[PDB]
Amino acid sequence: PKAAPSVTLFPPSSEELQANKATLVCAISDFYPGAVTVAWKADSSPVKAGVETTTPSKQSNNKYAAWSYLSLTPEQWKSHRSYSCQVTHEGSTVEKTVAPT
Amino acid sequence: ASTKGPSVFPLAPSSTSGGTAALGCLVKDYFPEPVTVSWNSGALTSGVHTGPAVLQSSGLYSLSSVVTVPSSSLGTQTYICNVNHKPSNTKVDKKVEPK
Repeated sequence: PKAAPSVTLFPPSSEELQANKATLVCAISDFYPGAVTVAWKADSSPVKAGVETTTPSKQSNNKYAAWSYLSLTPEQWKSHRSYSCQVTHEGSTVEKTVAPT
Repeated sequence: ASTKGPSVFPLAPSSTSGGTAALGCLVKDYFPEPVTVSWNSGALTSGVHTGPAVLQSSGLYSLSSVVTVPSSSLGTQTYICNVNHKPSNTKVDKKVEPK
């Protein structure tokens, strides 16, 4: 009994970066059962600093959804070629990647 | 009591798969709970994923809301998230435009 997660990764907004802050938002939805692991990569290196992931909640689609946030400095963000949010669900992983504008 | 109203930032559509785009708002660094989020003053309800908040190490909360819309609606249909943080008597209506 399984449904794989849909994942959208948002980079920091221009407005947030101008305010000297940065947050990556990984929006996770449509999965079952309701447990996931979220791992973040800065280029290819694993990062846990500044990460907060919610406990999955049931949606009106009867499937689970969750969020993961990565907080970093604008300088950190701009120093990498990409960041990735990797969502592991029942042993398989859906990964999304974003890059500085 | 001590309160802090949120900083709201757009999660721009760019985030598009098979003719559907995901867009949203990030409600950052507020205290205490709760915040509420609507879209287009309650006109947009379908396919909305909102909350729960995360408690950051700073002791402040953040929350997001993301909606999946048709990609054809972008730049035509305005998308505004309506964020209310009653504890600080703050409301923010953030327009979310394509990047």
